[PDB]
Amino acid sequence: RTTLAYPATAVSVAKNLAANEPVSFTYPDTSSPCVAVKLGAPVPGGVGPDDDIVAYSVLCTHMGCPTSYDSSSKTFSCPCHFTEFDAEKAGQMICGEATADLPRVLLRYDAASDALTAVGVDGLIYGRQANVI
Amino acid sequence: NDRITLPPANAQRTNMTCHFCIVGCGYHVYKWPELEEGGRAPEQNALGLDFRKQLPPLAVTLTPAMTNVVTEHDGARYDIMVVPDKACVVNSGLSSTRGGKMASYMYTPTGDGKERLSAPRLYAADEWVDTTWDHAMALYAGLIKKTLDKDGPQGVFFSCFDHGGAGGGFENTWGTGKLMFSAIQTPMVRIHNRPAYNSECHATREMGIGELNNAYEDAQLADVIWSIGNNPYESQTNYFLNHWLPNLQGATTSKKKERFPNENFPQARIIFVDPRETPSVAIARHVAGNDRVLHLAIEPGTDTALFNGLFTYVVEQGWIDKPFIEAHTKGFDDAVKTNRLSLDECSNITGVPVDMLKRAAEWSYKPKASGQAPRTMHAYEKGIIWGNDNYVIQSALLDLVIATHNVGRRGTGCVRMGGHQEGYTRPPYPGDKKIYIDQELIKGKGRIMTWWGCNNFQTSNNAQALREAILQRSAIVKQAMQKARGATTEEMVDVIYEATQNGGLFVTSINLYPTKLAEAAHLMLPAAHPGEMNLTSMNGERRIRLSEKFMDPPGTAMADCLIAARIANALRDMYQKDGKAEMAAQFEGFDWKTEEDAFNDGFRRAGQPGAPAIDSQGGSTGHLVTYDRLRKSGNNGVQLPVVSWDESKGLVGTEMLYTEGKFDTDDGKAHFKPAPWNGLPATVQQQKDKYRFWLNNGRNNEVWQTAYHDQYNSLMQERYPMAYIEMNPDDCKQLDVTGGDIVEVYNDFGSTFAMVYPVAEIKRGQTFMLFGYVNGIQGDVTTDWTDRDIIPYYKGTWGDIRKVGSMSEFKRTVSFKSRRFG
Ligand SMILES: Nc1nc2c(c(=O)[nH]1)N[C@H]1C(S)=C(S)[C@@H](COP(=O)(O)OP(=O)(O)OC[C@H]3O[C@@H](n4cnc5c(=O)[nH]c(N)nc54)[C@H](O)[C@@H]3O)O[C@H]1N2
Ligand SMILES: Nc1nc2c(c(=O)[nH]1)N[C@H]1C(S)=C(S)[C@@H](COP(=O)(O)OP(=O)(O)OC[C@H]3O[C@@H](n4cnc5c(=O)[nH]c(N)nc54)[C@H](O)[C@@H]3O)O[C@H]1N2
Ligand code: F3S
Ligand code: FES
Ligand SMILES: [Ca+2]
Ligand SMILES: [Ca+2]
Ligand SMILES: [Hg+2]
Ligand SMILES: [Hg+2]
Ligand SMILES: [Hg+2]
Ligand SMILES: [Mo+4]
Ligand SMILES: [O]
Repeated sequence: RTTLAYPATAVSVAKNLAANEPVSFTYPDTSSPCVAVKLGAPVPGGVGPDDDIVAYSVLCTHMGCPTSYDSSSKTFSCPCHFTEFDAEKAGQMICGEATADLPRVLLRYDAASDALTAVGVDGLIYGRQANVI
Repeated sequence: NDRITLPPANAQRTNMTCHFCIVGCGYHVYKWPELEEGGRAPEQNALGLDFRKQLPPLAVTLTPAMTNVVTEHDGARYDIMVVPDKACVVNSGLSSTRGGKMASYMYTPTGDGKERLSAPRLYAADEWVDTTWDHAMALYAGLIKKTLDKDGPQGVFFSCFDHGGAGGGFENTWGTGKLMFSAIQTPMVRIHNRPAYNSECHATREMGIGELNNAYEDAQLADVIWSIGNNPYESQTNYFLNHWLPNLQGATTSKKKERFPNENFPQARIIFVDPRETPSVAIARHVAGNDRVLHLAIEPGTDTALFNGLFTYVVEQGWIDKPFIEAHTKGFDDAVKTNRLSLDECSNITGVPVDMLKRAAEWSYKPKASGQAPRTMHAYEKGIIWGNDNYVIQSALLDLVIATHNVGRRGTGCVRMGGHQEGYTRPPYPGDKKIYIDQELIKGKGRIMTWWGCNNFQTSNNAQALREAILQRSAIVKQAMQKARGATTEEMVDVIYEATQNGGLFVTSINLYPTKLAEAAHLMLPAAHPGEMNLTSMNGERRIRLSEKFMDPPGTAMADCLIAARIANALRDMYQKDGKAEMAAQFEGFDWKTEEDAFNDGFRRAGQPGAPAIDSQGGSTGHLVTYDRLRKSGNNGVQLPVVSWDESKGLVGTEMLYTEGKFDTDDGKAHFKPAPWNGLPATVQQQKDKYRFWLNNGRNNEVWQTAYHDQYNSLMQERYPMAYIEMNPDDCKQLDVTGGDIVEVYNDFGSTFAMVYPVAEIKRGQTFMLFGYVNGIQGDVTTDWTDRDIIPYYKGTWGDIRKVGSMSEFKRTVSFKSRRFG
């Protein structure tokens, strides 16, 4: 096999998420903190009925400090060397010292159950040799 | 992808200084066979890190962009990993976003370096084709010989790097310098970033103070740091992060108290002199709090008035070191008279409130309670170097610094923050006149022009007038070559020479890539960068290190000093065969097989018995340095000047200059200079009176220079598809433009384009546009104005803005969110 074996991890149902209110969860294991957020307005790659739910690993890709979500700017901010990533542009680094965008947690949205499930990661999570240890 | 190949425990590791900015962060390059890999257990990989479980924050800097797979000339493939060195005192393991991409910017046939020049390229009248090195040399040396023979050196022009790091360095500056100055002997030479053969630091040097006079450790020991015309978080990242921030955070207080037991050390403070509120000001406030930061948001071009006001005030308050002035300086009383300016007039001119001027002076110069003057490091860069009259601004600033004894004491210094690294060893410039090269080319002078390690189409001031003229003169040479058939090299040399007698100019570019210069060049030669060759250079605290070769250059690309040797030897042989012995002798001294030969011949011969005149940043003890000794020193290298060398102590250097008050002048004293305040130059004032916006310009943290590598990187092109212009939101609203729209920026000097980037921090009537980029060149609107030594006021221009329209794809894909952390 050429692919890693990512778990399928239930996050919540989409209707339970409040606009711009982040949900913390771990994926693909408990040492990998992530945040999902229903942004309120559609963005490329967002899922759910309004194509606005996205999720990311929150460990800064520069040196791994946990980033914080800023609701007023819809960005993730790293306090260590000041990098900031855009949650509305697939983790695009706005300014900073990292050489990779914030890793995106791929979500599946199932209309039959309303469930949001984390099923993969695009980008390499800080501090590991492969996304799945 | 979603995984990385770890270096095996026994992987080859070599030292590499960052290719890019002045800081000169230390890195390691791991190289190992493609099909091998290290294990996750710490003792089974070369990083010594445990990848069997999640690593903690700050444990490593490692992403896929820091890795690559290279293919050697023998066809063997090797994994490479270029990561920062935790033990290097400069960066302590930090990597900026620019140096972190080094593995990605190494040459590979399929990656970001796919388009590296790997063979001589010739524009054969009406098409680009490859050509052989022998032919390129017969043509190039042929034109140089014909021009020397008929016109003399005045017909041979060059614009060449004079810097360190990649595309510079002691080997390369010596090679090119020996060739242009000692062999060809032409005075028609400009430098990569300024249009004449001059210095960015004539005033400070004449006053006796070399611009890199301290250690980065001095930023840790200072009570106050001034950052003047400088955005260090973005432009000297790791010096700001590893040395300035720890001081603001209080992590260096115990060091200060340990060195100076009877001295008070208040919490450190920082003062920014910059018309613009930058990411550096924002971070300083975040870290130190607003009350420990002063942003002197001066009116553009008013630095001289600011410093004259501060100098007048500290003299009136007695906040100067009178014993130091009396024992180690000359010219103080005259400077007090010539530079007199009240705080009220200073405030009126600069726009800075009188209370803030007084607060800056109190924090910086008023004696601490324990008696000593604060240790105030005055750091400056291009906001004043390319400011309103470089010579006068520096005269004003250094007067203030000298009077307050802020050179020579630990925790102080009045230093350039730097651009590229430094690595200068050259013969003296063969002329007595200051020649504005771009103006001479625009006026039709010269037969051949060589851009070497630079791209003035994107970086000259008044760039539009330069490109207009060069494209037209180049076209004349192409049209003349179009008439030929079956012409030997010799006949083509005459055809081209005759075209140059009719307005034409033969253009050559020696570079890593085609660049926009390819729109006019007739010949392009492939060069090699650090890692494809050995290279020495020093950083902003004079720390010289060796970057080690670890891979082959693409195709036939070659170190610049070796291209210079190839040219010199081609010309020597041509003169020998033409029976011109005296001319041939001028080209002796280039029997070099490797770049180390250029190091031995230039840097290591400075001041030695029997050597010719050599201007070297290594000075007369440079011979103590050798590649083997630098290698043993690791990425810590040695701070120049070297004091000694022996097997037991290794190289021993110098941390700070002028600690005994012995300055670099006739009498050993620092010299005060007059600094008249003249307002903006008339050329710039005319644009300001006619147009609405101040067109400030400069660096973006993620983009490196002319984006020669970045233009090929998918993440960089997604984030910055076009040069951007920061605009005040009220100004944007009035003009009906928002993030992602494209505007024309123009004035009497030129017209260019940028994507709008609304920034709340920008002042009304002011803007800031990314300089030297590959899509929307900022320099087209800079003026031709230069100071007395031909230093341009690049930061001094005004123009109007016209909406083109909404670039829907930029709106869909580019973030226009704040780059100021807050
Ligand atoms: N408006 C405005 N203009 C400015 C400035 C500004 O602030 N505002 N800044 C000025 C300053 S400070 C500078 S430094 C200049 C920069 O002006 P340039 O020197 O023209 O720009 P760089 O991108 O540094 O150019 C380096 C070139 O050398 C090539 N190169 C890289 N490595 C090598 C190598 O090993 N060998 C060779 N032969 N070529 C190599 C690169 O591909 C690139 O084309 O711009 C100046 N222009
Ligand atoms: N990220 C990155 N870093 C780099 C480079 C790069 O391309 N990218 N280039 C390197 C090079 S070659 C250089 S030269 C340095 C440049 O380093 P800096 O000089 O620090 O950078 P700039 O952005 O050119 O200009 C610095 C500041 O000058 C201010 N300024 C403009 N006009 C004035 C004025 O009249 N007075 C004053 N006091 N300030 C003014 C601008 O607002 C700007 O913030 O950066 C080096 N490091
Ligand atoms: S990584 Fe490179 S770009 Fe400057 S801050 Fe360090 S030398
Ligand atoms: S660890 Fe996030 S900016 Fe360095
Ligand atoms: Ca133009
Ligand atoms: Ca913010
Ligand atoms: Hg200077
Ligand atoms: Hg706007
Ligand atoms: Hg920033
Ligand atoms: Mo520069
Ligand atoms: O520079």
